[PDB]
Amino acid sequence: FEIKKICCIGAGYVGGPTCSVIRVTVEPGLKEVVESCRGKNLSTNIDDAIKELVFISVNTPTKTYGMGKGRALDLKYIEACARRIVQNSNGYKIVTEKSTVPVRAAESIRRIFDANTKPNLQVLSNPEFLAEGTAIKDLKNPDRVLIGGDETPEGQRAVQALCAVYEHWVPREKILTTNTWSSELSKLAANAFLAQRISSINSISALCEATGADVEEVATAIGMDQRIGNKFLKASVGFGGSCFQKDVLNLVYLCEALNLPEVARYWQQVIDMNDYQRRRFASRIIDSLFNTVTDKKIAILGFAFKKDTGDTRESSSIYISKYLMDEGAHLHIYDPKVPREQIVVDLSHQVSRLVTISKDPYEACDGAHAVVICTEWDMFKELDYERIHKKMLKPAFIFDGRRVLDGLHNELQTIGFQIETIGKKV
Amino acid sequence: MFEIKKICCIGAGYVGGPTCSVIAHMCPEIRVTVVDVNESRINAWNSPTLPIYEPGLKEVVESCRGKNLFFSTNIDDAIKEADLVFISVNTPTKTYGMGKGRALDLKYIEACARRIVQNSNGYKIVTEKSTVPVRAAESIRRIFDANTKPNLNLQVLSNPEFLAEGTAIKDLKNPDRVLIGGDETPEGQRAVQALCAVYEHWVPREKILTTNTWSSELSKLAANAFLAQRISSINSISALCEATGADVEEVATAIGMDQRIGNKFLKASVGFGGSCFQKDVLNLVYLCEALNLPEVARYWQQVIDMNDYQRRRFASRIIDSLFNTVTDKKIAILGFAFKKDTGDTRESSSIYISKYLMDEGAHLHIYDPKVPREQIVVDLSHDQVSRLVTISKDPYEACDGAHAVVICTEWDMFKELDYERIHKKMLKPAFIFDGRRVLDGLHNELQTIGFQIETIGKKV
Amino acid sequence: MFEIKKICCIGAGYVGGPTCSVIAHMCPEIRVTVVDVNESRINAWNSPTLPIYEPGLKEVVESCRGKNLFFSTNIDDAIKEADLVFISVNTPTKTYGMGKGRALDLKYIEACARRIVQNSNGYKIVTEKSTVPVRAAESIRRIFDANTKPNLNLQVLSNPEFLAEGTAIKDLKNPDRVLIGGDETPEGQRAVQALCAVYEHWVPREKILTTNTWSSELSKLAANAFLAQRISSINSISALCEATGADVEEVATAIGMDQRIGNKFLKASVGFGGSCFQKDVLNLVYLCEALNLPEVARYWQQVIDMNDYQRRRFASRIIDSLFNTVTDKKIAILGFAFKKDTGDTRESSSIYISKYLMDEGAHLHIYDPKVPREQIVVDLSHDQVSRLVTISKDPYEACDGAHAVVICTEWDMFKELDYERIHKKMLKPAFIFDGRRVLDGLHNELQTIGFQIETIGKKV
Ligand SMILES: NC(=O)c1ccc[n+]([C@@H]2O[C@H](COP(=O)([O-])OP(=O)(O)OC[C@H]3O[C@@H](n4cnc5c(N)ncnc54)[C@H](O)[C@@H]3O)[C@@H](O)[C@H]2O)c1
Ligand SMILES: NC(=O)c1ccc[n+]([C@@H]2O[C@H](COP(=O)([O-])OP(=O)(O)OC[C@H]3O[C@@H](n4cnc5c(N)ncnc54)[C@H](O)[C@@H]3O)[C@@H](O)[C@H]2O)c1
Ligand SMILES: NC(=O)c1ccc[n+]([C@@H]2O[C@H](COP(=O)([O-])OP(=O)(O)OC[C@H]3O[C@@H](n4cnc5c(N)ncnc54)[C@H](O)[C@@H]3O)[C@@H](O)[C@H]2O)c1
Ligand SMILES: O=c1ccn([C@@H]2O[C@H](COP(=O)(O)OP(=O)(O)O[C@H]3O[C@H](CO)[C@@H](O)[C@H](O)[C@H]3O)[C@@H](O)[C@H]2O)c(=O)[nH]1
Ligand SMILES: O=c1ccn([C@@H]2O[C@H](COP(=O)(O)OP(=O)(O)O[C@H]3O[C@H](CO)[C@@H](O)[C@H](O)[C@H]3O)[C@@H](O)[C@H]2O)c(=O)[nH]1
Ligand SMILES: O=c1ccn([C@@H]2O[C@H](COP(=O)(O)OP(=O)(O)O[C@H]3O[C@H](CO)[C@@H](O)[C@H](O)[C@H]3O)[C@@H](O)[C@H]2O)c(=O)[nH]1
Ligand SMILES: [Cl-]
Ligand SMILES: [Cl-]
Ligand SMILES: [Cl-]
Repeated sequence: FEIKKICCIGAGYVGGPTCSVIRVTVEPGLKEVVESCRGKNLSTNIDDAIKELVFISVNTPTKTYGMGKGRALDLKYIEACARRIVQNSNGYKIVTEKSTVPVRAAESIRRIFDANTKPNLQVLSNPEFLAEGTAIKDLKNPDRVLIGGDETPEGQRAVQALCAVYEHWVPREKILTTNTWSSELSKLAANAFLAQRISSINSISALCEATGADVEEVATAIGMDQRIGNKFLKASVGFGGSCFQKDVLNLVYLCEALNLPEVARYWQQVIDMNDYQRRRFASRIIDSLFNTVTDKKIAILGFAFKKDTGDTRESSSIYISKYLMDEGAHLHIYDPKVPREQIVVDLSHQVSRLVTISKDPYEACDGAHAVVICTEWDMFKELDYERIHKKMLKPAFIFDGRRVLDGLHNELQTIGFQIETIGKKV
Repeated sequence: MFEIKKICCIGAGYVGGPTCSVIAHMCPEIRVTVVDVNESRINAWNSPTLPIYEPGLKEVVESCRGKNLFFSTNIDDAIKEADLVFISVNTPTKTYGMGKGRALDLKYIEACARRIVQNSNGYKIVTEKSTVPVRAAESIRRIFDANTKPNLNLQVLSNPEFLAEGTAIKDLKNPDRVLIGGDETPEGQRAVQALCAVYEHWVPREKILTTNTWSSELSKLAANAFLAQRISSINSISALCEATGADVEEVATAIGMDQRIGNKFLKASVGFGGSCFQKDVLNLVYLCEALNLPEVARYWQQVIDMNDYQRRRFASRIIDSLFNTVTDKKIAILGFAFKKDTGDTRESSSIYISKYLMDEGAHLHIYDPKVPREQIVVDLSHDQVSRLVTISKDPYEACDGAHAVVICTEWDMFKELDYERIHKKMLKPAFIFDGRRVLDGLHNELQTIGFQIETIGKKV
Repeated sequence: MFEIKKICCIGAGYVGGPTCSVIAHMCPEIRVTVVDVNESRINAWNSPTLPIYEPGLKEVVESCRGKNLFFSTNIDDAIKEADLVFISVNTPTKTYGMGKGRALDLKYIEACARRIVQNSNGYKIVTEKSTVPVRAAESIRRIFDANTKPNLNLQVLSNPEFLAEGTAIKDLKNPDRVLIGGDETPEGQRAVQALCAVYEHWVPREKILTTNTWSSELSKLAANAFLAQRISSINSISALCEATGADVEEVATAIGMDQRIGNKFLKASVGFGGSCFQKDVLNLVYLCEALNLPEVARYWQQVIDMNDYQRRRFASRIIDSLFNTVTDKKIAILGFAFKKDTGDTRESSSIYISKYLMDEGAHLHIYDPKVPREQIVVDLSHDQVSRLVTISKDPYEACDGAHAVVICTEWDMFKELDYERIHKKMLKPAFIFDGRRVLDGLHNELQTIGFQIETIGKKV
């Protein structure tokens, strides 16, 4: 068999870029690749696209209701696709799961297809591993491509059909084929391992503040062991993004459902440590400002969950801001890329009384008691802090939640700042 | 401006011996004296049979023993003459009192500090090489300052060791990094830079990391904790794989191909062993509680709880598969060392799996190709060992008339055994419990032979 | 030898007013200016009717107001010319955020410190008189140092107040002790001695206690906690008495005759009230948690828990005695102030007893001979107050047709009521719940009348 026509249900943060990179019917450099394929081999006419490989790339948010609230994934969008696919299909076609789903979700899709059969739909798993802000580079040269299918003669042929698609630009040795369940579980486990590195280095940062060690020195020493590696060891106010907390909590929920309470509380610590890192950072700001920040002006420099993006989902800036808002602080928030309308939505259910969105950092720091850096934007390293200090109330504080001002502490102390950062004793 | 010409190392053990032997091999113009109180251990270093077995160690000592490397019992004289003093004594877990089973016993470290400052005059650099709790150098600096002399300048540095068992000479000659910690003071940097010059004889400068004293001490603890956390994490996944139909080896491969995660230390097992992983993680946990960091303490405690859970559930799997009773049943234990290609049994998972089965009254026949039988007898004691434990001479003796074969160590020979022969003389039904994934790919044959084979991270 | 000649006090409330009035009365050659942002309160000090009532206070102000005692709204000038600045502003319990219900809100203190260091030049002594958390003076010193000027020398002292309601003038003129805390430095000791000289005009030298700044702040909190602990301890005994047949009044007398224990503050009650006991104990508990002293925190938490338990069990006793339902029943609440001879109701046990009975749907008729009716409505509000709460203007109206009479405040008139008249118009059986032991000695006469009389610390 040879795949010649590909359909992708879901043109969002994932479905769009993946298919942009065979008649395929559905970030820096993304606008360039689409323009080279739109019209030759690259609509809302969903049924005909199905009726002529089908990628499922719809959202799977954490359930905010009912049983499993705040932990389980909501599969209602996935099932809607599966019903619509089997309605419009005859013959052979390959349905491929790309959304991040719980383990054994493909069994549900196969149940729907078999119960609505006609006088041959193969289900595969193909998770996504791109990271926001670097998606195009990750899609062009991925670390690995993961494809899962059943270990039957019918299933193994569907795997090879999808492998042939990726082999046009992915080396054969970078394409890993496993069973359906191992593929789904690997996506969840991969994100848990990444988040665990951040929570582990953040746990060390608390130890450093109490011992006089430095988390940047410790991370470097840890990272030079090639069995550990030097990636994802940057201590921070807490990891954000739309997938780390969601996938770990889903993993925890899956373990509780499968009667693995030891495994559930093992991975629960990744989330608990991240929450503790946020709460103690907020309490440090509040304590340094003499235990009261009512009507005090505080500058929030950085609102995105990481640099070089406008995404704010589960950003630590949201939680740090809400902690200070509960104390009645006057927040002046600047982010060079996050839309100002988004900041208002994130801090909403108080926003009118306490939250002001500044158009430049110097406006936000004018007359403020403290500067709180939550995002590692490169521009924060280059601000004129002697100018900022002149218009700040005294004493003036800088709370660096990202280690971006390292090496600048002596100058900032000479200017008159009390500078505090994560993983460094005050 | 200073140059270290004479080195003394207090402690001629697994660390002091090989580290100083390698330092002498790369530094011909520097005398290295390794001292110890143990008289028999010192003479064994000057014997043809070295007290510790390390591949390549015997040849390195013999090329320097006599030139610039020496072993001796004269601790006071070696300290008097040295420009650099290594503290490489043991720091065992306290088995008593406050912090029992978690905190480190610093009595040997303090004895060194007392003996050093007494037999010392002038300028000397004292370097912590043993695994010590964070801020232990502060205690050493207090002992030196409270027993000072005119024109006595003792500088304290931290220089932890990261060698592993079986590849120490390989690790010492080509380290991933050399870690040195000292003060920010002018005296501190000069002592740090003097020790850098020693390592620069064979370690590139980009691989020599200098930090403050506390970061150095904590990094040794944190490094071992991060490594053990990877094993417990992949072991937690192995439990998930067994309950979902996934395979932990396939999942580990998929995870490890992310270059931010890396593909090392993802081999699921019945549980990690060795003399330092559980010891350093628990010490980390104890330090956090003492510093009022309960969140950090219970975070790293999960690494130990997961390792313990992996062991217990494996023993429960054996008992449950054997019709919920193993009383008076013969069970073969293949592998007793905590890893392959060694005779070390410290904190080996085989000890705990055996004790679980011994508590049920099972008749264990234990075979290990490298571990001495007297060590196994000591490990399973506090009798019970006489009634239940038999140490076999080859795997076929241990499997003769047994209900199950339990593989706990990844010895390569276990993969190459005659299982048709073992199956014929085993009681039926015959079980294989693979706690190391060493029999992967052999499941079809073993099942065709008639075995019920069960392994970690694979649905039965 | 520095000499304090002009005193400014920021805060003309219950503390700042009387304390400065007494200082002016006893120190005729010292100018005393009490300032405040509330103009209606400042004018009330200058009017022939004071804002706060204390016996003998009206005579003190009228004897000084115009000579050396002044009440102005010009805060900046009073700070400018003062040698000593009292901070006597409110420090309420935080009702929001971290530490809600336990920590103190320091925003008013900080407002003073910033305004002082802006309107100050030269040498000035700044004195904490408000009840502040421990190390609050460290925060004031940071504001002063971070906003320093040339020739600006601000010294920070602690000087808490211990006056009680009803005896403020007596306590200020003849205090058990005057407590002054300052830094143990020559600059601090000089500032301490200058403030002692002011009090030395009428306080014996041995009654003026000088400590470090932190001991002074902590002593204010601990003193109130010790007093509240005596009440909770004797209240805990009252529960034991009810279950054993002992009498809490006999036990308290027997305990109190030990001169090491003393006979003060051993009067069992439905629970202590007032604006400072619960707030200072809870603040102490919060301080111990922030400093990682959980044993000390739960030790002092027991004072509050026992006070809450004494209240809840008294309410449950009323409900249980009334055949387990009080829905739509008329209940008379005699006494709403937190103690007799005052109209203050802050944290009054009557508030909590009333809310418990309101949650059951009882019809409360509340009488207090001094509390304004509008205050009672505010205290019992969040509706529920309109349906259930009636404010009577004499006790007999409140007891007319009621099932029970609940005495929560020890007003002397409640002992002198006509209980035969009350019994005739009460529903039967008629109950009296004495939460203050005010009807002691009347139990036989009340039982003969037909009442079921129940009181704290006496078996029924
Ligand atoms: N960095 C990342 O964002 C990323 C990377 C890897 C994996 N993932 C996973 O990939 C999935 C895609 O999420 P996303 O971030 O791209 O969100 P998204 O914005 O793409 O949301 C899915 C969108 O699909 C559209 N859609 C089209 N047809 C639909 C249908 N029939 N039913 C429902 N929706 C339909 C909807 O408009 C919806 O907003 C998630 O499960 C996510 O966890 C995300
Ligand atoms: N793989 C490893 O075992 C390894 C790896 C890195 C670091 N470390 C750490 O290095 C340290 C050294 O461990 P080891 O395995 O070499 O221990 P060891 O048991 O070999 O002890 C070292 C030697 O010190 C001697 N000694 C003790 N007190 C002495 C004193 N007062 N004077 C003279 N000699 C004295 C002992 O007799 C012993 O022979 C430990 O704290 C360990 O945690 C171990
Ligand atoms: N018996 C007692 O009530 C008593 C006994 C000892 C200690 N204390 C403590 O004394 C303190 C004051 O108690 P109080 O009952 O007198 O309070 P209060 O509310 O009666 O008086 C405080 C006064 O300060 C004024 N004020 C507040 N902030 C100001 C500012 N920035 N500038 C100028 N004026 C300002 C207010 O308007 C008010 O008139 C509290 O901390 C209390 O705990 C109380
Ligand atoms: O050393 C680090 C690395 C990251 N972070 C933070 O962790 C969060 C996640 O960062 P990153 O992983 O780059 O962002 P994502 O876009 O969420 O990418 C993750 O989530 C994707 C969706 O599941 C996966 O495909 C990717 O592999 C995985 O990296 C951000 O708030 C970062 O600031 C740290 O605090 N320290
Ligand atoms: O993927 C893996 C890797 C290791 N292990 C187990 O982990 C334990 C320890 O393995 P290893 O790291 O080789 O042991 P050691 O030889 O004691 O070395 C460790 O302990 C030393 C003592 O501190 C450190 O210096 C080294 O850096 C550190 O690797 C053994 O029981 C292994 O079976 C696994 O189960 N899975
Ligand atoms: O044996 C006793 C003594 C008192 N109380 C109760 O305790 C509370 C407090 O009474 P009291 O101490 O006289 O009232 P306050 O006017 O608040 O005075 C206290 O609170 C002040 C701070 O506000 C301190 O300065 C005083 O020293 C301290 O007595 C009231 O509800 C009393 O009914 C009892 O129940 N039993
Ligand atoms: Cl230090
Ligand atoms: Cl203990
Ligand atoms: Cl299956």
